[PDB]
Amino acid sequence: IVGGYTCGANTVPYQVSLNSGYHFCGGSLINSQWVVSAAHCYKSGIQVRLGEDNINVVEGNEQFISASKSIVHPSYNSNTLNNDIMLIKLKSAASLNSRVASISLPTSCASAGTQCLISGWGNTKSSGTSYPDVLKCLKAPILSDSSCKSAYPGQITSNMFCAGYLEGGKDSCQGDSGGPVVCSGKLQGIVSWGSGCAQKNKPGVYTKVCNYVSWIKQTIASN
Ligand SMILES: NCc1ccccc1
Ligand SMILES: [Ca+2]
Repeated sequence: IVGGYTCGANTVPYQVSLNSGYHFCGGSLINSQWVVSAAHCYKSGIQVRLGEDNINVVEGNEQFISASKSIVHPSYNSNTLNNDIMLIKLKSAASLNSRVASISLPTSCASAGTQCLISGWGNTKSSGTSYPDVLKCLKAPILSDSSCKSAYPGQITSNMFCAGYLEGGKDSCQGDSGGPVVCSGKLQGIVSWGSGCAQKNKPGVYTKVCNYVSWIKQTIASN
């Protein structure tokens, strides 16, 4: 997260870190047994880390649970990032309390102009590299469909939305990939792609979670 703020320990209790020997992507806990992340975050050997604030220090609220199954969306295209969503099943159910909790799936899609909360352990620099230890947050508005399409002509599908700031300075970044965009208490987006981080006229692009609720529900009912 570039241009954001320190969230506060365990204030984003649905945020997870995906770990393969090191943090590499975010995700969102949606059920005691399931995490939603980006399909571009797929890899074998994922450990899900719940209840994290500092990802480099054991602070006392963590649950580390190995993935038992990963399910990349059937129509994921890694070239365009269309359908950039994946479900991860946990080997055992997370224990739910204040510091670890699920986030609700949306009923309706989110509105242009709504201020959402984006969070993660990704790079904090637009130019150069610095990776934080504690969870960072950014309040960012959903941009209009026409603005989003102007920023990425020919590339925005109905399964994507932009959020952020055209002036630059405030954005998600590498390492935030797969993490949540929460609007009005619902998971509306997944950190997906863009062009760099916090550059002028290149806002973040997010998987539009409302289009996937039927697939998520059916998949969790059968796996
Ligand atoms: N600045 C949007 C973004 C986030 C994660 C990865 C690539 C691009
Ligand atoms: Ca920790």
